[PDB]
Amino acid sequence: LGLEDIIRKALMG
Amino acid sequence: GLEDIIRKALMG
Amino acid sequence: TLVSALETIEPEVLYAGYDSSVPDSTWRIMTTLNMLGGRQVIAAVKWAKAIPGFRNLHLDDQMTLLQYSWMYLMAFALGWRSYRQSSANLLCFAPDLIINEQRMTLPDMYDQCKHMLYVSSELHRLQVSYEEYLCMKTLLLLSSVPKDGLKSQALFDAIRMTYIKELGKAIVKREGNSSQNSQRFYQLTKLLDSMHEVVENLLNYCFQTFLNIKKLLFHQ
Amino acid sequence: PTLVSALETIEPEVLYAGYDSSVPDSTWRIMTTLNMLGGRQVIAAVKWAKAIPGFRNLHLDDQMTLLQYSWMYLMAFALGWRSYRQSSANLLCFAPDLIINEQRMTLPDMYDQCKHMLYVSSELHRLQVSYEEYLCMKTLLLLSSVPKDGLKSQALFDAIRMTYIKELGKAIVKREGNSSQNSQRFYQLTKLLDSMHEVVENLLNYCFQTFLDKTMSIEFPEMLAEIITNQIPKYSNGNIKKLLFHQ
Ligand SMILES: COc1cc(F)ccc1-c1c(CN(C)Cc2ccccc2)[nH]c2c(NS(C)(=O)=O)cc(C(C)C)cc12
Ligand SMILES: COc1cc(F)ccc1-c1c(CN(C)Cc2ccccc2)[nH]c2c(NS(C)(=O)=O)cc(C(C)C)cc12
Repeated sequence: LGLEDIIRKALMG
Repeated sequence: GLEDIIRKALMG
Repeated sequence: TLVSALETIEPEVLYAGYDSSVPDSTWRIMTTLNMLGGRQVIAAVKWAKAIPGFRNLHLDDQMTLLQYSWMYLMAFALGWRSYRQSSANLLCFAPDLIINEQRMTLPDMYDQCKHMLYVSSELHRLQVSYEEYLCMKTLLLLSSVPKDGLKSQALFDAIRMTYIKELGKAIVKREGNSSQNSQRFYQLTKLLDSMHEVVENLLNYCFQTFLNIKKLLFHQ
Repeated sequence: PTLVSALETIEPEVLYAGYDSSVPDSTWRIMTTLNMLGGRQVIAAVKWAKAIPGFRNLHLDDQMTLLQYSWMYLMAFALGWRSYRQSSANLLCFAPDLIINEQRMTLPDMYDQCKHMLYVSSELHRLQVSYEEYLCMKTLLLLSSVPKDGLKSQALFDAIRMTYIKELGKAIVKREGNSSQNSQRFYQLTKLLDSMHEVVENLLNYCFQTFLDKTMSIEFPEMLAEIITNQIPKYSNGNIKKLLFHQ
């Protein structure tokens, strides 16, 4: 959930 | 940064 | 080769950023304060929402006031707690976090500690009351506006004036004569104006160790 | 009533910083430093995965799911590798500027976890694992769990996994090994891969428990209600299928 934000940001970026 | 922290706190 | 592709994309080791020149105690104070500050911001936004007339304003203005005034409210609440608890001798950040300036070995930290004690020292010198402090702190929320202007600039102008009047009432309540009242109003409003420089230097220091605005005055 | 009595009513109670004296300054610095470094290590793992031949051909949702399941498998295995190459499994080499001596550690639960992270490293030492075996094994750890209801690109996932399984075989061969000792190495390297499920489960358990007690509870107690609510399971026994070479 908090880690999920880090992963999606780094995934889309 | 802090803008998001302020946004979350104000909206909620 | 598929394995050649893996050797190529292997990232370089990341550094932890551990700096032994920074002692463990002061590292723990800086980090704990960074986290505490984050929570005080949330608490300040929650407080503002409960101020008579604040939610009646425009949501973009409510957002921009809090974004300008968060460190104004925190440094001022810090000054008050330090004055009440230690007669402006220590930085009383929290009941379980009291900082003695002469335990801060890196000079930049110490000079910022000394500057934060100024607000406290002025509140002590002037013997500011709780009612005066509450009014002064509400005024610190309404002390910075954008050069591009606020959406609900009219309602803001009116509400700031109502809080300047509530401060006058708190001053009156000290039972000073009409001449003591006018000089006390001048002293409290000069301290209010001095917050701009206090916050700029403090915000500078904090970002320096980590890595359009029209600042209203009572006296020109 | 008066406008000032309203201000007095709404003045928030002072916040406690949460400074726990039971925790030494050095211990506190190490566990806060490792949390920050781990956040960056996750970011690096995502960037690395995006560049793995085949990975970006999977559905975007699958890519997200795989990274969500496997971030700590990749971190704990790379920690094992560096701890082997630098200290020959004597110390936890988290970063060049952050090496931890498991003996100069105050708590035993921390110690047991360190011995468990050192176990990955001692096994990579014991088996004298090559850079190419490591690279294939680390890639396979990104592909070690799938949802129980399957991925959107399940067939492609299976094909990619088999490709990197074949790639591990190719890497074993370059050790100039005996044919019987090659079939034996595949068994031992895949057994170490399978054991990562228990290493990570136990490590994440310890990390989350320590973090909630020593960081959240002490320095953000207000966060807890939403953390424990978000932690609720959607399915009775979860949706993670842990892949094993040996049943
Ligand atoms: C509860 O906290 C405070 C209350 C307060 F009324 C005034 C100042 C602080 C304060 C914060 C809090 N953040 C959130 C400030 C900040 C802003 C931007 C970027 C980073 C940090 N952090 C401090 C640090 N740590 S530091 C050196 O920046 O790594 C040191 C000192 C003193 C001991 C100097 C003070 C603070
Ligand atoms: C670079 O970091 C690591 C790399 C690695 F391959 C294995 C473990 C860690 C690691 C992390 C990193 N986070 C982000 C993990 C995490 C997971 C869930 C919840 C919070 C944090 N944090 C650690 C802590 N701090 S703690 C005690 O949980 O507050 C202690 C230890 C040892 C010294 C025991 C190890 C770690």
